[PDB]
Amino acid sequence: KGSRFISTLQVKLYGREGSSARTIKATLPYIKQDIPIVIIFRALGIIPDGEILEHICYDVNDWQMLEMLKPCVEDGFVIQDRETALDFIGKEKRIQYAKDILQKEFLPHITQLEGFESRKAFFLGYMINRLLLCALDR
Amino acid sequence: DGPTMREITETIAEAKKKVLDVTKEAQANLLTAKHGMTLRESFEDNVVRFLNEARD
Amino acid sequence: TTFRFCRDCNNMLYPREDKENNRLLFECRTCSYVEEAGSPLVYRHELITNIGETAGVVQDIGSDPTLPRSDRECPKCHSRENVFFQSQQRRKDTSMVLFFVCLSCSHIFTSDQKNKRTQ
Amino acid sequence: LPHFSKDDYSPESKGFVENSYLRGLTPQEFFFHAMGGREGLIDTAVKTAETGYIQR
Amino acid sequence: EKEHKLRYNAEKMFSTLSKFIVPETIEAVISISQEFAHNLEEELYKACLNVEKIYTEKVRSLYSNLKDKKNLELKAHVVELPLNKLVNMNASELANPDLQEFKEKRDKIILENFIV
Amino acid sequence: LEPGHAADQEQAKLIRSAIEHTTLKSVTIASEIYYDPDPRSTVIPEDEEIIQLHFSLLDEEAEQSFDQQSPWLLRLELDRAAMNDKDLTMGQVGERIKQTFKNDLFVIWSEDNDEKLIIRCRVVRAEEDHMLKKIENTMLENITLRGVENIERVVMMK
Amino acid sequence: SLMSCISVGTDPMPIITFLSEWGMEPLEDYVPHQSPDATRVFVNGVWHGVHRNPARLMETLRTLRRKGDINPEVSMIRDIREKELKIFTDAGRVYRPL
Amino acid sequence: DQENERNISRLWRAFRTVKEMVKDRGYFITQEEVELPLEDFKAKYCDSMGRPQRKMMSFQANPTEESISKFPDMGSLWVEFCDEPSVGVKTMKTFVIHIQEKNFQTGIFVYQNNITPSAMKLVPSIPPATIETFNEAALVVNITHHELVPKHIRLSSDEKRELLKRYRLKESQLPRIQRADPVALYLGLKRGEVVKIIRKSETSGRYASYRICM
DNA sequence: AAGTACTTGAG
RNA sequence: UCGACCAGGA
DNA sequence: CTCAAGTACTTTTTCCGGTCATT
Ligand SMILES: Nc1ncnc2c1ncn2[C@@H]1O[C@H](COP(=O)(O)CP(=O)(O)OP(=O)(O)O)[C@@H](O)[C@H]1O
Ligand SMILES: [Zn+2]
Ligand SMILES: [Zn+2]
Repeated sequence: KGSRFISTLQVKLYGREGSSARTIKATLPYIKQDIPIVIIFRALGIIPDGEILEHICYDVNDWQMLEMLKPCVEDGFVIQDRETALDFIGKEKRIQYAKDILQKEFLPHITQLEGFESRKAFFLGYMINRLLLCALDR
Repeated sequence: DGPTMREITETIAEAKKKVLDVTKEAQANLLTAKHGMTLRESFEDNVVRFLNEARD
Repeated sequence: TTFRFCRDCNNMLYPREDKENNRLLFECRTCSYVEEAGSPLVYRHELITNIGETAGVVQDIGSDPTLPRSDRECPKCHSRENVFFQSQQRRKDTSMVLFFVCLSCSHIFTSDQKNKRTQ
Repeated sequence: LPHFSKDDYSPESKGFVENSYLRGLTPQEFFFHAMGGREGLIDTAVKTAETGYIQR
Repeated sequence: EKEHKLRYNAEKMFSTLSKFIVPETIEAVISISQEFAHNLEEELYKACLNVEKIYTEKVRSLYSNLKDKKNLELKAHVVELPLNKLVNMNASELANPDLQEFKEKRDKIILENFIV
Repeated sequence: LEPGHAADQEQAKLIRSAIEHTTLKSVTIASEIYYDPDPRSTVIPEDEEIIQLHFSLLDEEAEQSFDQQSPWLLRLELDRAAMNDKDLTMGQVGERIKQTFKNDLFVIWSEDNDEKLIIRCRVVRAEEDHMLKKIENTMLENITLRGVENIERVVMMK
Repeated sequence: SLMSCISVGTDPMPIITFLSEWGMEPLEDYVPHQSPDATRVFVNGVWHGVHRNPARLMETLRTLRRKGDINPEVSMIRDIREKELKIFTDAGRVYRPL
Repeated sequence: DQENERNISRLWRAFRTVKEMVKDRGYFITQEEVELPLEDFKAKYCDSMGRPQRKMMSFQANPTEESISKFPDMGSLWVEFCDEPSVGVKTMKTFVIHIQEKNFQTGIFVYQNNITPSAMKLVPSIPPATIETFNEAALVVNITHHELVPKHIRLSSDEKRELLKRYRLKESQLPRIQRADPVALYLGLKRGEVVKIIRKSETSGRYASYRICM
C-alpha cells in the first residue's frame, strides 16, 4: 500500500553463448540507458571490485561464475568513485537526481527510506546471482 | 469377461515391468540414444511406446 | 582459473608480462601493486561441463520429505538409508543418473556402471 | 503432483491411466486426463480462427 | 632440392625407434636400428609425390604408435607383420589393441543411432 | 544415392560424413590460455612429447619464421569420442586451423595415439591478451572441419 | 475449487520482529564469505537477513502457526537444495486445507 | 592427388553440362562428344603437371541444320573459360573484341569465382550480339536433368505469334517465366521469348503450358 | 507473430 | 432507435 | 559509401438477451 508502484527492474546479460565478452547491465526507472551493474554498486556505496564480487558470488571456490563477472568488472572500471557513478546518470544537478532515483525508484519494496543502500546492494547481487545461475544452466 | 479382465490387467503389469526395466537401466547409465535425441528424449520414446503398445 | 585481487585496495588483478626475466606478473590498475603469477594458466573455457550435478547437497538433504528413499546399502558406513536426486545439471543433454546420499555417513554415491567417479 | 516423491518417471507419475472408464479413474489419473482433455478444447479454439482466415 | 635436407631428419626418429627396440629381447643393437630406419624412410618416399604435403605427419603417427607399450608391444614384436605394408597403413589401425576395443565400441554403437 | 550404390550402406555412411557440417566447437572439451614464454620449451610436462616430434621434423624454415612468434599460447583439448564418432584425425583438424589463419598462427598438435588430445597455437607478427581471445572465437564458431554449411544432424534411412 | 480460499493479507512486522529474535542475522551485517552456507530469509520477497540453522527455526514457525500465534494463512517454505526461506503475508494467495 | 582431383572431376562435370547446354540450345555437338570421359578429358586440357588449362577448353559451336529451319538468324556462339579465378577488365575486353571482330551472334563466358564489377559492366557494349556469364560451380550439375524440371521449348517468332492468335491472348495474359530463371538462363531466354512446357499429368497423361520471358 | 518497408548507423 | 460493454448458442 | 540492425505497420472463423449512458 503506497500508490502501488508500477516500476519493474530489468537486469540483463548482453551477448549470447559463443559471443566474446558478455556484459551485465540493468535498466533503472527514469534513466533511458541500461547502466553496467558495477557502476550501480559503486553508486550504492560498494566501490572495490571484489567487494562488488562478494555481493554476487557467495563462494570463492566458484570460478565458472566469477569468470563470467570479469568483463563486467572491466566495463565498470572507467568509474572508480561513488560521486563519479552518480554523475554517470545523465553536474551537481545530475548527481542529486541520481541519488534520488536509487532511493525512490530503484527497488522501492524493502525500503524507500535512506541508509538501506547495503540491503539493496545485496538484493541486486542476489538477482545477478540468480541471472548467472540460469546462464550456467545450473 | 472376468478372465479377459485378468488378462488385460496382467498385460498392463508386464508392460509396466517392461518400463521399470528400461528406467532402472537408464539410471545405471547403459542406454544409447537414437540420433537427434538425448538419452532422456530417446528414453521417453520407449516409455510412451511400451504404454501405447499396452493400451492397444 | 582462481584469480586474486590487489591488496591495499581489493581491486581486480590484470596480467602484465615482464619481458626481461620472461615471467608473468599480475598488475593492478587501481594503483602501483604487482605480484608474480603462480600458475601459467591465465584463462579457461570448458565447453563440456561436469560441474553443477551435485548442486545443493546441504546437511539437511535427508530431512526433505519431497525426496525418495531407497534400499541401496552405503559403500562406507553400509546403511540402507538413502535420499537420491537426478543429475542436478539443468541442461537438456543431461543423463538420468542417480546420486544417493546416505542418512548416516552423508556421502554421495551413484548408480553409474561406466565411470569410476570420486565426486 | 505433491502426492509423489521427486524424480519419479513411472507410468503413474507422468499420467498413465491404467484404468477403463467402466472401472473408474483414480484422483491423480482424473487430474492428468483433465489436463490432456483441456489441451483438446484449446487447440479447437486457438487453431479455429487461423484455419478460417486461411479460407478467407 | 631442399627436400633431401628434410629427409635426413625423418630417418633420425626411426633411429631412436633403438630406444623402442629394447623390450623385443625382454620378452619373446644400435646397428640394426640404423638399417631398419632406412627400411621405412625410403618406403615412405615411395608412398609420396607419386607419378609427378601428406609425408611429414605420416612419420609422426608411426613413431607415436610404435613408441607406445605395454599394449602396442604385441604389435611391435610382430613387426620384427611386414615393414612394407606398415607404410601405407596410418591412423586408426596403428592404434593400441586396447584402444581398438573402444574404437569398435563407439563406431558399432553409433551405427544403431544414425540409422532411424 | 547414386544409382549403382542404392543398397550399399557403406556408400551412404561416406556421404553422411561428407555432408554433415562439423565445427571445431563440436570436438573441443576446453580451450586455455597459457603463458609459455619460450616457444622451443613448454612449461606443461604433458606437452613434452608434443614439441619433440614437431620441432625436429617441421624444421622446414620454421626457425626464422619463427623463433618467437608470441609468448602467449592457446592450448585446446579435444574429445576422442567426438573425434572418432564424427570421423577425424589430429592431423586433419590441425591443418584446417593452419589454413584458416595461414602463416599468422603457428599450430602444433598431439598425435591420435596420445592419452590427451591437444592443439597448441601461437601468433606471428602490446595488449595481445584480448587479441588472442578473438582468435579462439573465430576458431570455435567460424571454422568448418567437415561437411556443408547449413546442413546439420544427417540421418540414414532404409 | 470447493475448499480453496484466497489470502486476505496479514502484517509482516510481527514476523519480522519474531525472526530477528529467533536467530536472524541482519543483512546490514552479512559476512558472505565467513558464513557461506547461511540460509537466506525473505518476508514477502524482501531479503531481511540470514539464518545459521534453518532446520530448528523452521519448526519454531511451523508449530507457531499450528498453535495459532502466526496467522494460519501466512505460508512459509523451506528450499533446502537452494538454502532459502521465503515467507508470505501476501494478499491474493490461493490456499487449501489439509 | 588428395583434393587435386576434386577440382578436376568438377571441371569435367561442368564442361559436360556446358556441352549439354550448347547442344540443347540448338548448336551442333554429338552425344559421343558430350559423353567425353574424364581420363580422356585430362589427356586434352591438362598441363605437363596435371593442372587443367581453361584457355584450351574454350570453343565455338555452330547451328544444326534443323535449327536454321526454325530460327535462321541464329548465329554461331563462342564459349570462353578463364584460368584466373577473379576475371579482370583486361581479359574481358580480349573476349568482347573477339566476338565483335569474328561477328559472333552470342558469347558465353564461364568464370571461376567472380568477374570485376568493372569488367561485368561491358556486357551490353556490343549489340546486336549478346554476352552470358556463368559460374563453373553452378554448371557442375545440369539442373535441367532433375526429376521436377519438365521440358521447356523456345518458340519461333511465328510459333509465338500463332499461339497468341489461337488462344486469343495479349502478351500479358500468358504465364510468365522470369529472365533470371535457371532454365531460362540455360536456354539464353530473351525478354518476350515463349517456352512450351511439356509436363506429365496424373489427370491428362500429358499437359503443356507456355511461359513468356521477363 | 511475421512479414514489409523503410530509416538509422557502422566501416 | 443510437451503440458500447458484458453474458450466452451451434 | 555497403549492409547490419532498429524502426514502425497490419492482420487475426461463421452465423445467432441484459444493462449501461447517451444519442
Ligand atoms: N466457434 C465456432 N465457430 C464456427 N462453428 C462452430 C463453432 N462451434 C461449433 N461450431 C459448429 O458446430 C459443429 C460441431 O460442434 P458441436 O455440434 O457443438 C459438437 P457435437 O457434434 O454435438 O458432438 P461431438 O462433440 O461428439 O462432435 C462444428 O463442426 C461447427 O460447424
Ligand atoms: Zn590496487
Ligand atoms: Zn553411509
